[PDB]
Amino acid sequence: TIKVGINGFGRIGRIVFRAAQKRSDIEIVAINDLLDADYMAYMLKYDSTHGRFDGTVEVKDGHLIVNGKKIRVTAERDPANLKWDEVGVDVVAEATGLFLTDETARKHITAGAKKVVMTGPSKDNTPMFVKGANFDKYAGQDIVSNASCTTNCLAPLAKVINDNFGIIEGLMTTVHATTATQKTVDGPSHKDWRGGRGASQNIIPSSTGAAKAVGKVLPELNGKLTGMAFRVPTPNVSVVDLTVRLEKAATYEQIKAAVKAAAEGEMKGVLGYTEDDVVSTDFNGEVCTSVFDAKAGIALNDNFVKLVSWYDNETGYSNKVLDLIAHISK
Amino acid sequence: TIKVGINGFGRIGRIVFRAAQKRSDIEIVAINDLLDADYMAYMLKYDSTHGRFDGTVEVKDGHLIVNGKKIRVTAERDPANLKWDEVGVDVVAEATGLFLTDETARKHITAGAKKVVMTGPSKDNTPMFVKGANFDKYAGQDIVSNASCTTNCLAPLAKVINDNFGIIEGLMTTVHATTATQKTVDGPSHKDWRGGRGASQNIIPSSTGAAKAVGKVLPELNGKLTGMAFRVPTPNVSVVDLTVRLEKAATYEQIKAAVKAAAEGEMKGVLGYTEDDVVSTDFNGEVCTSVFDAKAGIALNDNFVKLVSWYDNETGYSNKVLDLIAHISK
Repeated sequence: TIKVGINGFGRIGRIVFRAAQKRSDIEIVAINDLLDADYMAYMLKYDSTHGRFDGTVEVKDGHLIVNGKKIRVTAERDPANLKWDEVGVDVVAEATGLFLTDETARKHITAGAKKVVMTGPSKDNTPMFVKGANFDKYAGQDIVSNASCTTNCLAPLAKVINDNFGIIEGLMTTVHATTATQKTVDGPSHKDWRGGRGASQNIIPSSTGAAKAVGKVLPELNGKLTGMAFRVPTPNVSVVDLTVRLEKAATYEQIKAAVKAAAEGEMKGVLGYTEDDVVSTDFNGEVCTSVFDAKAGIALNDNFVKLVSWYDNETGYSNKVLDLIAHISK
Repeated sequence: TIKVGINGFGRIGRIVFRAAQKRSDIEIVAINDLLDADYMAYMLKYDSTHGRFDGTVEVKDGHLIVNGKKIRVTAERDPANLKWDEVGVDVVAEATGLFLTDETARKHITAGAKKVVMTGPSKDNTPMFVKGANFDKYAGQDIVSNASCTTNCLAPLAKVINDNFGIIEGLMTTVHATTATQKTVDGPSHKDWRGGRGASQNIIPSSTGAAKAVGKVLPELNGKLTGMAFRVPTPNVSVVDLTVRLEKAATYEQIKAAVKAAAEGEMKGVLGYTEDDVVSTDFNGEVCTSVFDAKAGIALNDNFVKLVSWYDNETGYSNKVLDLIAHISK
């Protein structure tokens, strides 16, 4: 199995840790964060969004024992001190959102680590990989990025719609759930004023680089996409609203049939399809990084349409983070 | 097994149906309400609070096929027409809220059923029974009420404390979650002006017969308790705050010990005990109708203390609704 050491036990670090327990190829052997071992166990035991941990966890010797296995608990501010090799960490899940550049992220490899996977879009040119889109483009790089939860939702569906009718151009909107970066009441958000406003009281316009980033994972789409976000008061689960102009004419019945196909075949597990009357909570715990909502989407005509696809911005992304870890290791 | 027929597919009815599945002594055979089998299936398949139905459901000739078994569906306004014997129903779960009296519930019997269990406090003298409080007081009555969620949470804890230190008197407050009777925005509520104001916008003071009802379920407490509610903006899970005066002085440490005793002792399954830093969501899906929160309680002195216990007003209550069906079938 692959030895993984997570850096940052936030929303992502914790959900990837939970999802890893159900896999046979991966082993989490260490956690680093400025969290006491007993606090780390509490944050893992109870989750407001996903329920109590389906497993056992105990504190011992300053470390944790989860489901019978010992996990190294550290509190290193400087990653280049983590001595990952000592527990045998193969790939480090860089989930602090703080070291999204090769220079910073490499401090992990300097620290006895083999490879590192950013759990967020890189700030430098570090390559991002989205499952169902550009995984087969991996070139043995030791540092990569799993992109963002949104790109993980857009790229897959974009690819299918593109390869089938050609996307002339498109504008994406993501009605996204509240995240740890926001405030409970109007607070300071220097780099983004709207972002510091009361999260539960507002619909907050926000900017995302996920539409553009898709032109990076699916080069054929370079320059054909851009968009924005609206942060709304929900704790988890978001949705993309993709407005596209189609090269090849196509009826809505045809667009569905092609998404469903990719869903049942080539894209199985990454892209999903449904014709039920779903709402956001119906996707809390969703592993498919992109679920196409047939009845929600609408077409003005055969070359201009709006498509809707759901995504548990926590669960899906967290699983695909693990798939990329497996991937670059294989 | 015991044959159950649900009347009213609302929150209590739908969660009763669900919990009923993992049982064995009971079997749901029919469901009545004013919805189409396909709408009934949809409501059952997706729950915003408890997740997707863990099983199989589809429609077969205007009926439902859940987990492979056929569930009789009907949409009758008059209970006396349900012809419950055609499906050999033993007990009826009266979950409409419209038939909490003898002459209204009895219609079920007149329809071919054996006994009825109101899933709410009776409007008349019909006997209420709460697990862990007065089940042994059951005397073959054919129509009974399971009281309410709040009563099912308070009665068990009240009994233990009284039985142990003697309650001279107490006042209770339940910080309760929003329910189907409330409004999304300020709306009509002819018999309760506050209960009509936007649920998600306010902390809404409200009346509860709970406390007093404990005086009926636990006759030794008649006139010793009373209380109110504060409806807050959460979708499920409530908590009782009980301020009481004790006869025999007792330290918290001792109150803890006595409750933990009942917990694994006589009250197992009904009364729970935890010393963890829990919040409401951690009990979403809780079966025990009263989980004592050790750390949250406060004592001014050995004869004046405030005790808090959690309860999932949907899940816990519903489970006990089935426990009383089995009980009254002995």
